[PDB]
Amino acid sequence: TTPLVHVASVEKGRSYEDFQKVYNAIALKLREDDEYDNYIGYGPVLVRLAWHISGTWDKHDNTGGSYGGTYRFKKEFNDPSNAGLQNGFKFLEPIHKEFPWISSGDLFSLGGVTAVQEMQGPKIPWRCGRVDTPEDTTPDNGRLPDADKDAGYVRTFFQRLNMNDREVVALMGAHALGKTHLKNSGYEGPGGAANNVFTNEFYLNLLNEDWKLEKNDANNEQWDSKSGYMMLPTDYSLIQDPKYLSIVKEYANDQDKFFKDFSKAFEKLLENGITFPKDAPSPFIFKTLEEQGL
Amino acid sequence: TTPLVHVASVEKGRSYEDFQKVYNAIALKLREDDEYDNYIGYGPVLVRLAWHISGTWDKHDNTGGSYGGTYRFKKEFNDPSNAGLQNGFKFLEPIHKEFPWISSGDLFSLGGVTAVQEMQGPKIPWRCGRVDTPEDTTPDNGRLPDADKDAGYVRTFFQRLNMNDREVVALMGAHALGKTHLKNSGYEGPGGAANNVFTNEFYLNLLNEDWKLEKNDANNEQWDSKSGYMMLPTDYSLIQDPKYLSIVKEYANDQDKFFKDFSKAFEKLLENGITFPKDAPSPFIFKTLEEQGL
Amino acid sequence: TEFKAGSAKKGATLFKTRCLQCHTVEKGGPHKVGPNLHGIFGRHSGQAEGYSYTDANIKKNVLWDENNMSEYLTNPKKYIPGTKMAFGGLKKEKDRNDLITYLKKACE
Amino acid sequence: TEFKAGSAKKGATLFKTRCLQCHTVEKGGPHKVGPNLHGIFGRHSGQAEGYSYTDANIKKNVLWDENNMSEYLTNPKKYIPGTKMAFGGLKKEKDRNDLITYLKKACE
Ligand code: HEC
Ligand code: HEC
Ligand code: HEC
Ligand code: HEC
Repeated sequence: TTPLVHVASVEKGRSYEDFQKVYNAIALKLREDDEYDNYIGYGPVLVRLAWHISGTWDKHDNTGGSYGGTYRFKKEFNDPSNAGLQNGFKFLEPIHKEFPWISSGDLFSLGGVTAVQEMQGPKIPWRCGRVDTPEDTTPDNGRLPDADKDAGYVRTFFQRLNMNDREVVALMGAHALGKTHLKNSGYEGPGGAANNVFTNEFYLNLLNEDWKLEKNDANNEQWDSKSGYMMLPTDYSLIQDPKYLSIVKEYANDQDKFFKDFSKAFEKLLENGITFPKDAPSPFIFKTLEEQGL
Repeated sequence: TTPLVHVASVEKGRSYEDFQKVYNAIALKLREDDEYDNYIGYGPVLVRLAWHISGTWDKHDNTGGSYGGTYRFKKEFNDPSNAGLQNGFKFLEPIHKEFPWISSGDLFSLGGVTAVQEMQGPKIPWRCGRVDTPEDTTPDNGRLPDADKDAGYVRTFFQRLNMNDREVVALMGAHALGKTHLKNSGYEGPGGAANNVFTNEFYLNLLNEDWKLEKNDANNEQWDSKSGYMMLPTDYSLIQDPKYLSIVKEYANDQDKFFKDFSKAFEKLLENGITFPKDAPSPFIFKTLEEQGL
Repeated sequence: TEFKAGSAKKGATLFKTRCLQCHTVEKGGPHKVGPNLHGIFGRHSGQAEGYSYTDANIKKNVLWDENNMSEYLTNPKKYIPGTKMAFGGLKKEKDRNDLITYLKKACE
Repeated sequence: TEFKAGSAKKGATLFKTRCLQCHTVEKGGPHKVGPNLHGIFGRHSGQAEGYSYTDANIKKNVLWDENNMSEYLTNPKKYIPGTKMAFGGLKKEKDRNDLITYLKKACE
């Protein structure tokens, strides 16, 4: 009977300018509450939030993904590995009250796109049409990756997301942003010196810094450097696997290459599990607050 | 040979969207620094700024106006009449630093334009092309009106600005904004309850509130109310003049009429002395932050 | 609680600037341009005796939610189109944080 | 100046969070990603000894003062094309006022 089909249906009478305003609402609030997490901002946690809801997708049965926008219910926002994402949720709620018409799925995914652009990252094409589904469509626990693992688990996990080595290494560039919170995931510290700015520093720090495997106060093991940075085991595995290493080395030299690859891979991640109609409008490219004079 | 001719020359390779971005910068800083003058904002001081520099115009020899515009250099900055307008200049200079291409005159008037709209006033068409001018042509002091005077003085003064009875009553409506500062003008108090939002309260309070002639701490006589409001003698002279009285009560009952009359009048004011070539683009109508989702 | 509390002192300085000219928080206090706000929480829109609200205010008729009444101060036009209250609106959460806290206690 | 003075206690709070990871303000202090900021005011752009800047910092060549510093911190990549420093920028005036005030004393 085939896996279920999710068709993208645009909100009634809504067009580009309407979604550009939602962008501006999120892009303003980022500049507005800048005190979050010791002045890191809500930027990184919104990128993870877009990744977390889209990381529930299973290509085999087409279950999960950003379509349903079912991230709101007791089952999936109370998990162990989503800890700290409630802050990203509370962030988008006053904005959703402003635009009650927009779907939860489109709001979350856009919130990820908005954050990356306003952090001076690459332009990420964004499509609408995600439809909110009843609570019976909510996925189960454990469809998101464990941080303590090797390169094999990483490659294996992302196959379920239909992501290849090229796309997964690009996507990991986002771990240069924000930090790990011991109170949340059981790991502590940032990955580099620029948390709120989108850069290729992730790949640079990975092979440039000297890493030592130590124990944090949660008794978990992470790779720490003298500069005070940190790397998850799944992150350090990218220079462990020779195939992953060459791509790490490449993004370190070419940031522009990294930006273009990330943009496609991130959009694909956000668009996984959606069937776009032929009459659907071309992907929106949103204007940053910097281009609007702000 | 005749009065001087001020030709509006558009800044090199600049269009509407460029000036829209300058608008946004000002409007955002209106949004941002709201603590000024006990949370009145920089709105009233910016529209008085655009007025004070456009009020230096003399139709007879075509001296002054916003073409220069007459603010930007030293001597007349220190007039007894412009005290308090230094805060307006301090406001617009960081905006001029990220937009060095725009002329000082176009910046001052756009400040007035932006301030009105963001205060929920009418749309004011604004036209660029004002060109910077040497210090040798720098209109003197005493070319601006005095607050202690009667209706006849006002009608006579505004004839020099090419303004008639209907045009001056509309312009006077802007005195519903902000207040008088005893330290500055020798007068104290606001004209109504709403200082930072554009309304017809000026006209309503004029013929409704009970006014008393009272001496302030500067030994200047002003018309004070029981609600703690005030009117300049020049303002109160509008109901002291029967022909002015008719237009005052009109704007009181019809706010839309006043909004449209002020738009023409205020647009005419900053445009006084400017000769626009036929190739000059149609007057810009800028979008508010609220319209852009900002 | 869906909305977090703020300071009562800074909200007081914000109340005596952007509010007190139009408003009084005292019990049985007089309306000025706007109505007296005493007992505002636990009461719907426009039931205060003696003040004339344009029907638009008596129209919506919603209890002041913490949580709504604070979304009022966002843009005092949108929420109730056609209202007579002239105000720029509070675009900063920290402003309504301090204000709505002060607007609780003084409203006793 | 047209650029006022704010709390140096709040400016340090901004510096510890938004600066200290790349910089140090103490005399003879260590460089990290960015050059040491001690005595930055009244000095030239990019003249800190021993470390490699980009071509931009020299070919801009501005004396660092309380004005252009503020201009540089609002949009680091707008003011000087080609700069290494990756920073979101301080979009709030009081934030720039407080930080530079702290920088004023710290780099003495
Ligand atoms: C802080 C700056 C303010 C707060 C908090 C409130 N106001 Fe006002 N107010 C004014 C008028 C003319 C009205 C009538 C409303 C109408 O007719 O639609 C009001 C009403 C309110 C209300 C609602 C009361 C109701 O029964 O619906 C609230 C909650 C309120 N005000 C709180 C007058 C003014 C005013 C004059 C210029 C200002 C600056 C403010 N109000 C500001 C505040
Ligand atoms: C991370 C990387 C940062 C951050 C978060 C900040 N700065 Fe500092 N900075 C950094 C680099 C790599 C450079 C060199 C850029 C170049 O060579 O063109 C700088 C430079 C400066 C300067 C210029 C003075 C000098 O070259 O010595 C200043 C004044 C400066 N940086 C200040 C500054 C402040 C106040 C910051 C936080 C508010 C800040 N930077 C952040 C590296 C980084
Ligand atoms: C495209 C983006 C993206 C992808 C893909 C991604 N992450 Fe992250 N993740 C982030 C960002 C950004 C943060 C920082 C969020 C913050 O600081 O609030 C983060 C944070 C985390 C944290 C720590 C959160 C905390 O508060 O401590 C863990 C654990 C984590 N991610 C696990 C993973 C694992 C395991 C993978 C893959 C094997 C993965 N993520 C893939 C973007 C991503
Ligand atoms: C179109 C706009 C406009 C016109 C025309 C105008 N004013 Fe005003 N002026 C303002 C505004 C707005 C303020 C309030 C400034 C503030 O609150 O910072 C102001 C302030 C003043 C003040 C007090 C300044 C202070 O800081 O105390 C005086 C005196 C004054 N104007 C004189 C006049 C006189 C006299 C006339 C005409 C006979 C006039 N202005 C016409 C807009 C205008």
